[PDB]
Amino acid sequence: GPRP
Amino acid sequence: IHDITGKDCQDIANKGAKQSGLYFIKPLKANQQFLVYCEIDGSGNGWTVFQKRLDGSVDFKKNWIQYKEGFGHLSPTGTTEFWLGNEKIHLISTQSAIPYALRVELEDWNGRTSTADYAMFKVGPEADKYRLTYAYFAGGDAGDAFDGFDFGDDPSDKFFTSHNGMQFSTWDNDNDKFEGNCAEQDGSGWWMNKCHAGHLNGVYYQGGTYSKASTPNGYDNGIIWATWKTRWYSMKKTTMKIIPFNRL
Ligand SMILES: [Ca+2]
Repeated sequence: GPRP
Repeated sequence: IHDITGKDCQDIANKGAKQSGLYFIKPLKANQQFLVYCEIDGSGNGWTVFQKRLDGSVDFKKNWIQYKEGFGHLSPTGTTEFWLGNEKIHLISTQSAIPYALRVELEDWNGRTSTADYAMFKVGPEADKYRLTYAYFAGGDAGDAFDGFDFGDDPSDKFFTSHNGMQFSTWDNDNDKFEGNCAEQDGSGWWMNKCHAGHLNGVYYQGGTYSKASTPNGYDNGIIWATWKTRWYSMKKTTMKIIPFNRL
């Protein structure tokens, strides 16, 4: 997944 | 171990090998021959398999040198988990400028298989951290997770979850596009960006479904392929395998  | 040899499993198939199993190959620049699993179909296609997941028997939280040299177990029956080794994958995929395709084959926990194919797949040398490149997504019902995915967390997600041109990362060798350490957090070796949309070296979750509460860090660290299933679904089996492009 992505990251903040 | 079978007797016919060659530069890859297609060369072996071309020489009249018909049975899937273990063979030695010796790509152009290899110091010595090494063992591979060849999947040989009824149409004379010989795939060289470089990654297999199917049961959680092997821990894929391995270090740079382990990912370089390969780990796990090869079996004549193709029923074991392994990573062939980045050096070997580099040597096969770059030899003689032969255009290889990568096929990713996924199996869910309901008996469904899907594929994603990548044209002109290459893994670069250790000097460039085994960078993954491909020319284009060539199709398949699994969808193009290497293009990155619109997760929704932010509009930069796709740019940040794409895999083309990414260097390889392990927990002890961070070459990702994140201020943190994707490989360490998600417990894998992989071509991490910030961090991934496809992640076949992730943690093996039994039954497929997992959730944030299952993870120590709160991130999706399973065996994911976001264009086919949610990031909270971990595949039952994966195969990464290569073949000269013309065999597609
Ligand atoms: Ca980093």
